[PDB]
Amino acid sequence: FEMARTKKACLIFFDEIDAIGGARFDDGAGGDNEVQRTMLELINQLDGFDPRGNIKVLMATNRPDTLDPALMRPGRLDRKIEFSLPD
Amino acid sequence: SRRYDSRTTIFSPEGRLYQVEYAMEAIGHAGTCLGILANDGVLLAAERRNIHKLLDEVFFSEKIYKLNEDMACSVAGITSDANVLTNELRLIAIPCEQLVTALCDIKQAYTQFGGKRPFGVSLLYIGWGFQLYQSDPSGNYGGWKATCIGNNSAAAVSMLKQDYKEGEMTLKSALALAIKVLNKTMDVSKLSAEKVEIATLTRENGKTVIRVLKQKEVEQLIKKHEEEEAKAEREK
Amino acid sequence: GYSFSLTTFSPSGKLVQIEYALAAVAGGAPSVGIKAANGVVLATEKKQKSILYDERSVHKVEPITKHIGLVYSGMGPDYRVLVHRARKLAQQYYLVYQEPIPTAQLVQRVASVMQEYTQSGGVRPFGVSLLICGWNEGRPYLFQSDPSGAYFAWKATAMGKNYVNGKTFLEKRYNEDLELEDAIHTAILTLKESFEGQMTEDNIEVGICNEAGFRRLTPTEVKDYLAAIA
Amino acid sequence: KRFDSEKAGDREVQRTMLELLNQLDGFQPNTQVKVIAATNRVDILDPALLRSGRLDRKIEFPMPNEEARARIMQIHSRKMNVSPDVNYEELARCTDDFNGAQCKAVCVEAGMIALRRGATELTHEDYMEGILEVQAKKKANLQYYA
Amino acid sequence: LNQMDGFDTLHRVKMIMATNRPDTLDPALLRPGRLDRKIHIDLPNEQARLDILKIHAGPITKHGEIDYEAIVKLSDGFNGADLRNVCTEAGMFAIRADHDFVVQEDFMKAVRKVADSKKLESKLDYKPV
Amino acid sequence: GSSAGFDRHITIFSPEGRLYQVEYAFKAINQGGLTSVAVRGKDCAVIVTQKKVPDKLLDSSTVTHLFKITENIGCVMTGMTADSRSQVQRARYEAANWKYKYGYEIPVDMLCKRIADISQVYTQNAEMRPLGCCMILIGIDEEQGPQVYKCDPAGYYCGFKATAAGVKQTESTSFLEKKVKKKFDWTFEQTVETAITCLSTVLSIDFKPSEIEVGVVTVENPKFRILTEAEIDAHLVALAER
Amino acid sequence: TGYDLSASTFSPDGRVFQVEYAMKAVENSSTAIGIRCKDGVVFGVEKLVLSKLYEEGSNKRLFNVDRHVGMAVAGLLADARSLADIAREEASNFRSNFGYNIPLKHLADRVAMYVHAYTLYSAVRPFGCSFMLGSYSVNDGAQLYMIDPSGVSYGYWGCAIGKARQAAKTEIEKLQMKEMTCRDIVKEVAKIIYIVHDEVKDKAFELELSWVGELTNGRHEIVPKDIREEAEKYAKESLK
Amino acid sequence: SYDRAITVFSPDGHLFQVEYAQEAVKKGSTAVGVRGRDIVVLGVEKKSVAKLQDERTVRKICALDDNVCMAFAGLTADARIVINRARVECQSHRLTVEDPVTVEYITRYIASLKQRYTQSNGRRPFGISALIVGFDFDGTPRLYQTDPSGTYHAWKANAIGRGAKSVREFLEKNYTDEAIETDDLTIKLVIKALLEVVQSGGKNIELAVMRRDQSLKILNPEEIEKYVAEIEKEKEENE
Amino acid sequence: YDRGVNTFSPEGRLFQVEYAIEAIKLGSTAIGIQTSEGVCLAVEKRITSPLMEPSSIEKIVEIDAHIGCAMSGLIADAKTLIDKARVETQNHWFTYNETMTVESVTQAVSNLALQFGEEDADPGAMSRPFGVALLFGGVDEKGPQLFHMDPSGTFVQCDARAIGSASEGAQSSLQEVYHKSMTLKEAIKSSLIILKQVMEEKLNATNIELATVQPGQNFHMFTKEELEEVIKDI
Amino acid sequence: NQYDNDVTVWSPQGRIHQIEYAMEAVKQGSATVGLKSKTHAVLVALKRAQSELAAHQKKILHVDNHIGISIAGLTADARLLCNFMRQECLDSRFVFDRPLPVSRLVSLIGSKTQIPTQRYGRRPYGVGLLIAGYDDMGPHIFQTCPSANYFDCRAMSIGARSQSARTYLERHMSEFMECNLNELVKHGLRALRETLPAEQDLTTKNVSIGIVGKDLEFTIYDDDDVSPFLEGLEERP
Repeated sequence: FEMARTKKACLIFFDEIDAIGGARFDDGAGGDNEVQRTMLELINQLDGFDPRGNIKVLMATNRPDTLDPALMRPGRLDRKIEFSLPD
Repeated sequence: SRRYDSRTTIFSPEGRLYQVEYAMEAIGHAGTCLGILANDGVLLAAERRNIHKLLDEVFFSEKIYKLNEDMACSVAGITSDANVLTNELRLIAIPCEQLVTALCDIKQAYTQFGGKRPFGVSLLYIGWGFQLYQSDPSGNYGGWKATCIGNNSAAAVSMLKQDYKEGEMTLKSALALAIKVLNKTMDVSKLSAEKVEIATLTRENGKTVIRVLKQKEVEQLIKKHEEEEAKAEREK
Repeated sequence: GYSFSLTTFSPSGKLVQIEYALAAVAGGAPSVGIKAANGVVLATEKKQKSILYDERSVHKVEPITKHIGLVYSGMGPDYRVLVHRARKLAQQYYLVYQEPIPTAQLVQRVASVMQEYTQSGGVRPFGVSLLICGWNEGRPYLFQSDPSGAYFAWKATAMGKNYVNGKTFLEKRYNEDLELEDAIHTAILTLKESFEGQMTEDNIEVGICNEAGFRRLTPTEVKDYLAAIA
Repeated sequence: KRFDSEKAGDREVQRTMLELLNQLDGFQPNTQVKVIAATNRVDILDPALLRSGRLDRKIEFPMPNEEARARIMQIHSRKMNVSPDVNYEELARCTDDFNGAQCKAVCVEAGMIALRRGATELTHEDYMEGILEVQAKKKANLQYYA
Repeated sequence: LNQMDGFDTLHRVKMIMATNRPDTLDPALLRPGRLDRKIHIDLPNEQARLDILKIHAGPITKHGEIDYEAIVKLSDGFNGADLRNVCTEAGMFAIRADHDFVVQEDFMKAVRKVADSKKLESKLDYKPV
Repeated sequence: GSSAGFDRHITIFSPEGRLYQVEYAFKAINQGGLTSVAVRGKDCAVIVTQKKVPDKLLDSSTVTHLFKITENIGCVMTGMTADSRSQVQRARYEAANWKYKYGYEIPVDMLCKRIADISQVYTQNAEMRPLGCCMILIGIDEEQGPQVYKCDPAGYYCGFKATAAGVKQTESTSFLEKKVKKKFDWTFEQTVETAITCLSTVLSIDFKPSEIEVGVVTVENPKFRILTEAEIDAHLVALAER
Repeated sequence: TGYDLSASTFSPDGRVFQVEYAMKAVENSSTAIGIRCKDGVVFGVEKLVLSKLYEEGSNKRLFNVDRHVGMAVAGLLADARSLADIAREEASNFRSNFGYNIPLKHLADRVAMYVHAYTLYSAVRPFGCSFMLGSYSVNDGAQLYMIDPSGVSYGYWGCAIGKARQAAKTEIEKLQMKEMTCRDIVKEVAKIIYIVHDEVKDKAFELELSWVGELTNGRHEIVPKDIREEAEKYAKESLK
Repeated sequence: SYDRAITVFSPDGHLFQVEYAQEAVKKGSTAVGVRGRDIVVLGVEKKSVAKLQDERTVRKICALDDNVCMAFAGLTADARIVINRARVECQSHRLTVEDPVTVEYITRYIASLKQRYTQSNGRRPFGISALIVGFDFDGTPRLYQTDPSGTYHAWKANAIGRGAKSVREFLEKNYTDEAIETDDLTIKLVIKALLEVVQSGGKNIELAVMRRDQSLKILNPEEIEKYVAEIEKEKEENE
Repeated sequence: YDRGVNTFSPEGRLFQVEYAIEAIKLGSTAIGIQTSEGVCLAVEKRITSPLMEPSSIEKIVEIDAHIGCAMSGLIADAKTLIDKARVETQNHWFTYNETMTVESVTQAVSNLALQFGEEDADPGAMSRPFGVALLFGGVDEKGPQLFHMDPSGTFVQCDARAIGSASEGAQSSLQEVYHKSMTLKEAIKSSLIILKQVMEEKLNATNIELATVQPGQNFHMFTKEELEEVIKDI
Repeated sequence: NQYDNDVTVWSPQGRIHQIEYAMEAVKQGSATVGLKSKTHAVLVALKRAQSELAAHQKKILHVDNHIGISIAGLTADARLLCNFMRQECLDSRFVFDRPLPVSRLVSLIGSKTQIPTQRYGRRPYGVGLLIAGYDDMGPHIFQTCPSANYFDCRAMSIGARSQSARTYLERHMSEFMECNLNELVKHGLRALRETLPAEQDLTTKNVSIGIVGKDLEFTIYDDDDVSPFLEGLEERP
C-alpha cells in the first residue's frame, strides 16, 4: 500500500484472498495467528485511522464464507459481486 | 447429532461402502481359518492366536462353534461380534445355505440402514450334501470346495487353487492338505498342535458327527506332513 | 438418544474407540487373578489418595452370586454398571433354571453386554476389564472380559497398570499344582511389584472362590496373608 | 491470549504484548500518556491486557439502532444533492442489522444509481435499492413465495 | 538457569520473578533449586477486598456513610485493579453529576459497572505445574 | 493430552483413555465459587458450606445449598445451582421410591450409589452432558452410624470421615487429613467446630452467623436440621473464645 | 472452536456456553423490574413500542400463570410465552392433584426444572427468556422468584431482568421495600423504570404495571389505569 | 431408530447417493438380456472363475417366479434382498389376483422399492441394477431394466455392468428381426454381446433362457461351449 | 453434511427446496396449454437408445378420467405423487360421489411437498423433497384448468406453462403463440412446434407424448396414428 | 458460519440465525397490508405471477367465518398453518359453539410455531401471517412471525417493500379508527400502492381484498369483485 500510494490512482487485485483473509479464531494454540495479522494489516490499510488513498482494491475468492467479517465490511469490500453459474 | 454422525451406511463417491471394506481389513489381521471339502467329510482348520501359556483350555473349541446338529462355523475377525452372530445363527436354526443366507441378511442390514457399524466377522460354515460356505461383513456369501479367511487367506487360497484335486479328495487327503496349507500360511516353521485347531464333519450311521481333533491326533498330521515334506527333500 | 454407532472401523480395520477403552483399562489400578488347583484368588490395589476415604465403603471385589466374584481394572463407575448387569443376568438365569449360573455362562452374558456398547447407538464402550472367578462342577474358573466383549479363560493373569510385567511374573511363578493359599501369596506378590508405597490390610482387596463359594477376605484375613510376604 | 505449548507458538508477539502490558501498568507508573485501543473480537484478547489497570474503561460499541441509522445516513448525505422527500426513518427501518459502514455505503450506493440513471438529485428510490446493493443478498428466483 | 543454580554458586544474590501465566514456564525454571518459593498472589478475599478498597477510596472526597461491605459483596472475583477502578469510576460518576464528592450510591454503580467489564476477561486460574 | 475426533465434545474416550467431557464437568463444580465441607464424628455428621448474598435485593432465606433429601438424610450441593437442584429432586424421588418399594428408609450409601449410577449414564451416552455438580450426603445409619458420602459428576462415590467439595476442596482436604490423623472421635460440638474451622481456615473469612449454613445429623436425633443463625453463632462464639 | 454449539458440550473451563448465549438474549431485551414490598409484589415492565402500528397491549410481558401468580418476562418473547403455558399447566396440574393453589416456591422450582431440562441435551436449546414469578397469600406471604435460562431460581426482594438490570438494581436498593406497601411501591416501580429508560437510545416505551397483594385479595392483576397514570405522572416528575 | 437423511439433493440438483449407487452398478458383472420372438435370454459375465468356488451358490440369474427371472449387476448382498422382497411380492400378487405376475408389475415394484430407499430416512440406496425378463399371460416376451434411482424402462436388448456401454453399442447394431428369427440365433446374440467384454471366452459366460410356457433353464457349460464354436465357425465364413 | 434438510439459507430459501428445483432443469421438456376446448399436455420422451421401448417411458399419467399429469425432473419421484393423486381422487368419489376438482387434486399433492425432514418424523416420512415438477391438466366445474406444481409445494393455475430442460425457451415461445380464444387443435399443434424446436432429436410420433382432457370427453393419450396426423403438418 | 446451520444453536450475540433466516422468507413474499377500524378490519394483498401466462398467487385465505389471514412466504407452510387454524376454529365451534377469539387463536399458532424453533432438526415456519378478525372485543389485525412472536397491530404491512406501506399506515393511522368500510379499504390499497414500483399500478389481477366486520362475514374479493374498490382511489402522484 505504500507503493500503491506513490501513484495518482492504483488498482490492487487480491486473487484467492481466502489464503490470508480467513476469519479470526482462538483454538488454544496459536492457530493461524500470523496469517490473521497479515489480514489485520490489510484491513488496517483499507479502512483505518489514515485515509487509504486513491487505491481501489479488488478481491476474488471462491470461499467467501471463510473471510473475516471485518474484511467483508463496506469501506474495505464495498461491493460484493457474485459470479454465479451462468443462466 | 449430525456433527458426531460418522455415516457408516452411506456410499463412497466411487460407489463403495467404506465400513464394509474396513471391516474386511480386520479379518485380514485375524487368525487364519481354513476350510476344505472332501467326498466323505469337510474340515475347518483354524489358527489359534490365544496361544499364551497361561490361557486355560476349558472350551470345546476356540474359533469353531457348533450351530446345530448338522452344521458348524468358524469365525475370523472381532471375536465379540462373532459371539453375537453365532448366537443368532443358532436361533435361526435347517439346510446349510438357508442358515448362511439368513445371517447374511442380518449382516447386510447393518450395511444398509441403522447407522451402526457392520459386524466385522468373516465366517466359514460347514455342514451336511457336504458343503462349505464363506460369509463377509458385506453380507455376501459363497459356497466353496476349499477356501480360507483371515491372515494370508490369499496365499492359502493360492495353494488350494493348485493342490486341491476336485472330486478326488477324502478326509485324510483333505486333512493333509490343511496342515500343508497352514504351514506356509503361518509364520511358524513347525506348526505345533497347540497353535492349530482342526474340526471335521462326517456322516456316520446316518448321523452327523462334528468333532474337534484332539492334540494327539493333530501331532500325527504335523508329523506325517513333515516326513512327507522331508521325502520331497530326498528327491533334491 | 443418538441412533448412530460411536464406534466405527478405522481405515486400518481397527475399532479405534475400543482400543482407547482398553487404554483406560491399562490406566486402572492393578488386578491380579490366579486359578489354583483348589480355587481362584482375585486381588486388586484398592489405594486411596487420602485417609479421609472410607476403605470399606466401596469394594472393588464384588460378589455376583454365592460362587462368582468380580474384580476390575479401569473405570470405577463403569464396573458398578457391569456388576448390576451381572447380578441381574445371574438372577434371570436362576429364575428359569432354578440353578446357580455357571461361570462361563455369566461371562458370555456379561461380555455380550460389553459388546453392545461397542455397536449400539450413542454410547461408548465400558472402560473396564472384568476378571470373573467362579466354581462349577468342582473346578475353579477364571475369565477376563475386555472392553470389546471378548472373554478369555486364564489360568493366571494380571490387568491394569503394569499388567504386562505382572503377566510375565506369573509365567515364572504359576504352576497348575498350586494351592489356594499359595495362590493368595502369589497374587499379593504379583501386586507387590506394581505396588508403590506399602501394602496394608486396607489398601488391597483380596477375594477367593472355593467349594464353599466366593467370599471377599476381610482386612483381618488379608493381614495374615500379608505377614507371610515379609 | 498467551498459551502453553510444547512444540511451537507465537512467543515473539507475546513478548511484544508483555512489553505493552508493562507500559500500560508496570514498574514505572506512566500517568501522562492516555491509551486508546480498538478491537473487533475482545474474546481473543489476553486477560492481562483487558485488566482494570491497563484498559480501565471497556466501551462496547453497539450495532446502530433505528434512530442512529437514520442519523448515520444523514451524516454521510450532507455533501450530496438529496431530494427533500427521502424518508430516512423508512430507510432506517429497512436497514436492520446494518452497521455504520453499511449505512454509509447506502448513501454511497445511492449516488451510484443516481449517476447510473443520470440524475442530478438523489431520490428515496435510489436509497431504497441502494440498500439492496449493500445488503448483498445472493441472487434467488424466490418469486414463488406467497 | 545457569546463573540461578549452576556450577558457580550464587551468593548473596536473591531473585524475584513475577508472572500471571506460570503454567507456560519451563520446569527447569520452576525447579525448587532456582525458584525456591512460589508465592501465590491470589485474588483478594472478602477481608482483602475490604482492605484494598479502603486503601484506594481513602483519598477520595466523600460525604455520608460508605458501606464498604456492600461494595465488597459485589466485588467477588475482583482484583486490586478493579477495586481501584471502582474508586475511579465512582469519582467519574460524581464528575458526571457535577459533584465535588462521592456518595455510596456512586460506589454502588461503580462496582456494578466494573463487574460488567469482568465478563470479557478469560480464564485467570493458572498455576505452576 | 492427545485428542482424536470428538473426544473433547462428547463423552467418548481419548487416545490415552480419558473422558475430557467428564473432566470438564468437574471444573463446573468450581464455577459457583463456593466450598462445602462435611465432617463425620463419633455420633454426628455435619455439612457446612459458605453462603454468599451479593446484594440485599436477594432473599437470603432462599440461597441454600443445604437440602433435606429425606427426614433423616440431608445433602450439600456444590457446583452449578441448576444442575444441583435436578440431582436433589432426583435424589428425593429415589429416596421416596425406595421407601415405597422396600419399606425402610434408604441407606445413605445406596442413595448416592443410585445417583452415581444415574450420573454414570450421562458419562456413557453422548446425547447428554454430565451434571456439573457434586453431592455430599450425610445421615445416621441404623448400624454403621454416621455416614458421609460424596457423589461426583462421573458416578464415583465413596464413604468419607471428612470430605470437601468445591473451589477449596484440595486445601480443605489437607486440613481435614491433618485432623483425622490425630485420631479423635469428635463429639457433636467438636465436629461442627472442625467443620466450621476447616472452611474458615482455608477461606480465611472469620465467619459471621450469616455467611455459612450448617446441617447436622446426630445419633440421638437422626433427623436433618438446618442450624439457625443463632445456633451457628453459638459455635462461632465458642470457636473464637478458644 | 466447537465447544459452544451444543448444550450437551462442556467448555474445557466447565461452562455451558449455549446457556450463557441464551443469557445474552435476555440482556438484549427491555428491562422488567419486580419489587416485593410489605404486603405484596408489584411488577413493572419497560415495554418499548417498536412501531406506532402496534396497539396498546401488544407484546404483553406480564402474564398470569395462575389466579394468584404473575409473570414478568425478558428475552425471547416466544420462549417467554412458551414458559408461561408451562407455568400455567404446572399450576393447573397442581390444583387438579393436591387441591390447593400452587405455592410460588414450588411453582418456581417446577418451572425452573423444566427450563433446566433444556440445558442438558443437544436435541433442544436453552430457553432464551428470564422471567420473574410473584405471588401473595395470607399464609405464605409475598414472594418474588426469578428464574434464568440456566434454570436457577432464587427468591428476591427486588429484581431486574433486561439490559438495564444493573442500573435498575441500584435504584431498587435505595428503596425500603420491606416497610412500604404496594400503593407506595407502584410509584417507585414506575420511577425506577423511567430512570433506567434511555430516551436517546430505543425510545417510546409503555409502562406495564401489575401487582398481587392483600389489596387484590391475593390475585394477580394489571394495575388499574387510574393508579397507573398517577404513578406515571410521579415518575415523569421525578425526572425534573 | 436411525432417522437421518442419507440421500439429499446436491446444489446442482443431483442425488449423489443415487449416483454413487449407480457407480457400484458399473463395478459389477456384465449382465446382458435380449428379448426374442418366443424366448428371453439372460447372459451374465462371471468374475474370476475359481475352480474352488461352488458355481451353484454365486448365481446372478435368479427366478422371481415361474414366468419372471432377473439378472443383476452391482452389490451381490444388496441384490439378494431385492430378489427376496420381489419373490415375496410375486406370491402376494398371485394370492390376491389369482394370476401370475406381469413383468411390468414386478419391475414396477422393484423400482418403487428402490426409489423408496432414495427418499427414506436412514436407508442408503440399493446399489444394483436389475435386468428383468419374462413372459406375460398372453405370451408376449418382456424385458425390463431398473437402476438404483427407481426408473424402469422396457428394452428390446440391454446390458448392465462394467461393460454396459460397449455391449449396448454392440447390441444397437446387431439387434434386428433377422437376429431373433430363431431361438438359437437369439442365444448367439447374447454370447456375441458378452464376448465383447469377456476376454477369456465361454468359461466366463453364464446363460439362462426362458421360453414361452416353460421354466427358467440354466445353460450347462457344454451347451454354451457348443454355441461359441458356432460363432467362431460363422466368423471364418464372413472373412 | 452439516446442514440438515430443513435448513434455511440467509436469503430465506429452503436449501433442499431450491436444490430440488434445479433437478427439474435436467428433466425432459413438458408443455401444457389450457384452452376453452380442453387442456393439452405434451412431453418429450428423450430416448437414449434405439433398444429402449418408447412406450415404457410414461411421462403423462391418468390421474383420473377427467385429469392427467405431465411430469418433468426425477421421474421415479413423481410416482409417489401420482399414486396419491390417484388415491386422493377415488377418495373424494368415495366420500362425496363426485369428481374432485383439478385445483383440489393439485392442492392435495402439493401438501406432500415439504412433508420431509430428518428428526421428529414418522417412520414413513420422506427425507428429501420430490425432485419433480408436475403439470396437472383436467376438466371440472370451472372448465378446462391447467395447474403447475413444483418441489416447493407451490401450485398455481397456468394458461400455458412449460416445464423441464427448455422451460425458459418454451415459455417464451408459448407467450408468443398463446391467446385466450384459440382452439385445442391449435394448442396441440402449437405445443408440438415448440417441442420440435427444443428437442435434441428429430420430432416424430415415437419420442413424444400427447394427452388431452376435453370437456365431456375423457383423458385421451394420443396414439401413434393420431400423433402422425398432427406431426405431418409441423 | 457455525451458528446458522440449526435452530437450536445460539449465536454468541444471543440470536438464532435459523429463526432470523426464516424471517427473511416473509420479506421475499409479496406485500400485504392489514388495517382495522372501529367496526371493520380488511386485508389488502398484492398477488404475484411468475409469468404472465400464470394466475396470480392467492394470498388471502379463509380460516373461519369471522377470521381471515393474508400470507407472505412459503405457500405450503402457509397452508400448513392455515389448516391448523382452520381446525382450531372448527374445534371451538364443536365444543363451545362460539367463534374462537382472534387473540386466543393467535396464541395457539404462536405456541404451535415455537416448538419447531427449539428442537433439533426442525425449522421455523417460513411464512408471515396477517390475521384479520372480528369477535366480542372488536376488529383485530394480528401479525405472525416465523420467530413465533405475534403482534396485535392496529395497521400492519408485511412482505416485500412493506416498509413503504408501513410509512403510509403510520402517517394516516389516526383516521383509520373512524373511517367507514370504503375509506378503510382505500387506505389499505393506497398503503399497498407504496410497495409497487413507479411504473406499476394496482390492477384487478394483482389485488385481493378480505373484509370482516360486525355484521359482515369474512369475504375475499377478487379481480371482478375488486373493481368496485379500485375505481374510487385516485392516481398516485
